[PDB]
Amino acid sequence: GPHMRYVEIHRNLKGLRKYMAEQAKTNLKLKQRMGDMRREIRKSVGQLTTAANKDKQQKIKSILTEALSNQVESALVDPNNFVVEPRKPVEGATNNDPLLPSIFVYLINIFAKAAISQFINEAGARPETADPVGICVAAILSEPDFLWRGASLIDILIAKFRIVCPVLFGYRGSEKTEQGRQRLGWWKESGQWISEQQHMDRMTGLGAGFAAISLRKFALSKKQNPYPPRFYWMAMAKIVNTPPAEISNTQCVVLKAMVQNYEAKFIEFYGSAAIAALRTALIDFPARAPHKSAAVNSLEVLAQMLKRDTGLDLG
Amino acid sequence: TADTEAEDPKVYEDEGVKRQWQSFLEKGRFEGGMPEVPPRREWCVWD
Repeated sequence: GPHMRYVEIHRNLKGLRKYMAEQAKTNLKLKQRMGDMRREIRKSVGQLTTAANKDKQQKIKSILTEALSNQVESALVDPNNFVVEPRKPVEGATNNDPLLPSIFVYLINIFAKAAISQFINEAGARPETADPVGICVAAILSEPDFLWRGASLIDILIAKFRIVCPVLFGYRGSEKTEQGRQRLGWWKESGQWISEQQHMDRMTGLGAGFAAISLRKFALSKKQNPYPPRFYWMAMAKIVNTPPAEISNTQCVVLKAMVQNYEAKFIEFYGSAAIAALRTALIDFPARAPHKSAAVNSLEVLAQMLKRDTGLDLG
Repeated sequence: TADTEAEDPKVYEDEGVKRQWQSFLEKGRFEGGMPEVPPRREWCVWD
């Protein structure tokens, strides 16, 4: 907390949706193609879940390359409305032009929405499915073709994580108050709060999705990491450093999804510092929790497996 | 590479950040909480 710009991007993206609908009335080339372009991205994202399966990532790249060429003659927009920090022209960058086709920003936004929904709908029940999606997000947004002024458009995706999983960004709350459930991202279907199981399922998929995008290794690639592992480190630290009185099960669920299946990658990046961190996340933090639950237990179970595998002892 | 560290290496010169890491560099564990600034590559080396 308390609050920042990532919400402002969410509003501008909502205003972009209306803009594309208005153009579709006057612009026939945009109406002919925009709908099919949207669907083929969602279909390709959904198929990522179910080894040399590279045909679904290319279909998404080809559509974004087509939207960047802007054959549909879409209006141009200022990308500064969709990034946290206003960007200046960068030396050697592939695209320093101040405006971009509105169809491109829009389909990039659909790609981000598609990944968020996959984290929510599939990774919530089967956390394994978040990793192939995260690979696709990092692969596409890092393509030089899609870098605006030397940096990716990842801020369109991160702005959505801020809405549906604020705990990753330091937000806290009591699950007992309505002001707290809002600050924790507890969703509302038809006015009333969703069940506690649907909430924790959302948190599980989003927690696993965050690790999928934040724990990618790019040193072998010629591309720059759009969301390097420092953001995984910062996200974990904001959660585990929560004072005990303010810990919630929402935090424990996200933290479990952040760690489970990503211990090896976390250790490869940060080695002895990852062990110290996993000790804080899987031993100290659960002990600090004010009430036990299946979420706290799950952390303690992971603590034992890692204490056996790593010894969780550097001293 | 620089991906795991803070994007601005000058941050490790701040005394505030040194204090966050003093517990890990001296005792191997995090005593006063997990540092919000990620570590330097050399600090993660296995001894």
